[PDB]
Amino acid sequence: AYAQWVIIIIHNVGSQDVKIKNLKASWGKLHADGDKDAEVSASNYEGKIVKPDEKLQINASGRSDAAEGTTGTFDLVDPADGDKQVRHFYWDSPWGSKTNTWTVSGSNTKWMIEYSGQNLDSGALGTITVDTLKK
Amino acid sequence: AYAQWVIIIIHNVGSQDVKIKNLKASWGKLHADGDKDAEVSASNYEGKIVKPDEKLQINASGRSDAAEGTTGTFDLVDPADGDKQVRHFYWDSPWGSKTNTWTVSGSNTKWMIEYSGQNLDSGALGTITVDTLKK
Amino acid sequence: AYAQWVIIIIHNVGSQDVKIKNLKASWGKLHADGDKDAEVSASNYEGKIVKPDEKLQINASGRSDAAEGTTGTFDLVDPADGDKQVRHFYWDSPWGSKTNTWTVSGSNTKWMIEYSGQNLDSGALGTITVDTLKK
Amino acid sequence: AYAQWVIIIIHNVGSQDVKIKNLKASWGKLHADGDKDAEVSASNYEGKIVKPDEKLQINASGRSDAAEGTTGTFDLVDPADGDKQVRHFYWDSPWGSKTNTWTVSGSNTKWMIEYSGQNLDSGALGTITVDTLKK
Amino acid sequence: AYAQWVIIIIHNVGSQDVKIKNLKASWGKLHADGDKDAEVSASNYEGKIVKPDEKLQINASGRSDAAEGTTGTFDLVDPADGDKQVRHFYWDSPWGSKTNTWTVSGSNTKWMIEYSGQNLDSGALGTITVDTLKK
Amino acid sequence: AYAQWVIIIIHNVGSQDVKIKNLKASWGKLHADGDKDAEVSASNYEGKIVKPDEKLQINASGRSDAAEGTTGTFDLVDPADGDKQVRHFYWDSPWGSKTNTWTVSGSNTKWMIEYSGQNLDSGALGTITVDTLKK
Amino acid sequence: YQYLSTYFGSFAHDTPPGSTLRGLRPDHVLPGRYEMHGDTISTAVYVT
Repeated sequence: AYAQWVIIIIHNVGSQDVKIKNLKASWGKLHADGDKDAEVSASNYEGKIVKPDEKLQINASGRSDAAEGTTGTFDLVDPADGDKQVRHFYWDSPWGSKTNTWTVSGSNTKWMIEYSGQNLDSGALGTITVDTLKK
Repeated sequence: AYAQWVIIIIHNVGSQDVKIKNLKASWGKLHADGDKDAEVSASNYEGKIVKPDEKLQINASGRSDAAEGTTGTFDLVDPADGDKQVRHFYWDSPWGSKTNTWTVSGSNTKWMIEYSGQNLDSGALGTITVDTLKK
Repeated sequence: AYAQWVIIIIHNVGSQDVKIKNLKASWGKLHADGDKDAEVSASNYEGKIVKPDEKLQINASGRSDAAEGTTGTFDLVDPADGDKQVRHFYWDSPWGSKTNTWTVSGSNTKWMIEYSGQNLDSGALGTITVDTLKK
Repeated sequence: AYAQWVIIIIHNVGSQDVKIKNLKASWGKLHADGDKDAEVSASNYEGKIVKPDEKLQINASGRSDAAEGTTGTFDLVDPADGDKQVRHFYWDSPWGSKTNTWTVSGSNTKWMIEYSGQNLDSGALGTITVDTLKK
Repeated sequence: AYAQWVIIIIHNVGSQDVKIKNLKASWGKLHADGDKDAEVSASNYEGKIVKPDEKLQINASGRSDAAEGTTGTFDLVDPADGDKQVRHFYWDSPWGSKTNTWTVSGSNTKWMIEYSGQNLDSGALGTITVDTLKK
Repeated sequence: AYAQWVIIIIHNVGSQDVKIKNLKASWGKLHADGDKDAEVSASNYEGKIVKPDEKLQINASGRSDAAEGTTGTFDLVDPADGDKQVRHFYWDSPWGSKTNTWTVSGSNTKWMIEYSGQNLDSGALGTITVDTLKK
Repeated sequence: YQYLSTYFGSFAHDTPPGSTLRGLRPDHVLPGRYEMHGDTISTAVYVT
């Protein structure tokens, strides 16, 4: 359903480029800003570089009025060192459960990543803002 | 009902204090972050001073399983100008009507207020970040 | 029921104090080590300071033959930073559902928390050692 | 049954090699980490040397849903003096009894052995961590 | 029943004090030496200090003609090390089950404990001499 | 019956040899240590010398499940003076009476004999330890 | 008294190099600042 939705805002608070890779929604669909009807392919975001001091928004939502949440993953990768992983992000806003999942796995000591705004209790996964900073 | 909820994050990006006044939840209830069960009173935020660079979170939602949504109002005022009104904020996430409502009124010209993150189509109102600054 | 149980061993490997807060067993009961009959109150651990190199054990389990499992939450906070939250811990070993749950949330970046030993497939949740360190 | 299980973690807290010998499970079966279905022969551990400052894990469990616990023995032996015994370890997590057995017999004044985490009251035998150190 | 009885003779062969704690007869009753009728309270031994070369006798047995056996537990602890536990002793001479039980648990390494004289096949548990020494 | 039993431990606390003579069980049978089924003839102990600083154990018990106790005698004799008597020991743990008998008769001023652990009230005769000393 | 480092090995009371390791009177030392190394607690070492 559209009631299962998530907004992921990648905000570069540093001065080095960061790339988005392997963006894939296994359940649900990526869509446009403020428009859950305008589906957009993952190619619009995969390979994109979030320049420092600007934000990139990824909107995911379940199929219209369906019994399906939205589940997806992407990598944030530093292009300055041959596209090594910074962190692996996984989100899951299911339709038939209360516990939403927002996992940031991986290790990269040269990068610091913060995130806020997620809701894991019940309902939608909300607007998660992720501040990325290369030290 | 808990399906209708709203989070308001007032962020005083400016360099002078801003005060909350007349906070009132006409429908639903306020609560502590992460716990819709832990109801809180409006007095916990009434008259509070948001210092520069400080963030203040107000969480509202419907009651336990009731057919009510949530609705409330408050004011941002300037403590340094005789509590002159800066802005008037109204939020409404109804349970019956699908469309939500987030309205900011006022005409104070020595202030900049920028609100973002609201959802108006269907479901909960969501998380709204309100950046405040005094010119 | 006693078949569902959990042991949590907080080990402050770091060099600065860490405080327990908001310890609450919503289901089942806490008890003294080695004696599930000897129930203990949450106040015996609330506000306790885990000094560096000190180990603190919290034992929870279901009640006497009841169909309940066990479930609880607590917080690690930093006494040296105005009780700023370090982490939020949630444990659940249900009697009905087979799968257990051990969740650690939070975004404190000047702390390292490492938990190991939990069992999530079936049976009791087990023993979980949580090594804490402040950067 | 799988409810009868034991994890034995040999952790070398010294600076001399220690060997595992005569590992034998009379009842139950040795299995993989976090996988009670992947049975492993005792040859995977017999004769292995636990290098200082690293841990070796032995997982034993009863037959699937059977009326059988897990009973076994092994020797820890110092290879520096012609494979003499350090200690003899015996574990018994039966299915038709409450009292689990964890016996560390033998004598070797040149070695100090500590162990913790066992449960002898009822249920599984738990995760026993054994710290070994040659003096 | 008086047919089930146990005598425990703690003998501090070492040169430093050892303290009794948590003495508890869950079944049967304690009594004065040579007189099973002369019941005594656990407080007569709780917290007692066994000086070096001193011997302390604890006599337990079933009640008057009751079908109960006897069962109890206590702890030896080190008064010079903040009452750190030395050993945990459990005794059981059941009236119904033929086999008795005498269990000594603990992992204190700066102490030597040697118990002898128990009978485990049938009848009363007997007399058990427990020589204690601190390294 | 096996319920009627006695253990006699001769412990040389001196520095001179002592001999056991005329060991004879009129009722019951001598048996092995911890094995009431392994009957042993009196020739195994008669004429034996208990070297200083070591213990010799004599186990007597009634016939299996019979209406017969265990009654016996022996001499402790000093071999240094032509096998003169030190003391004459008589034990009686009857099946059809409550009063057990443990008599140490005879006179030898050059020897000091202590004994402890006997029970004369009811039941078995217990484990009697006899410390022998030559002055 | 205090000593400035942890021992990486087995401390030998009576043989070198452990026989010559010494601690200092408290007035000889002042508190320092750590400098951590290693990604994990199992391999975390401070450089005072």
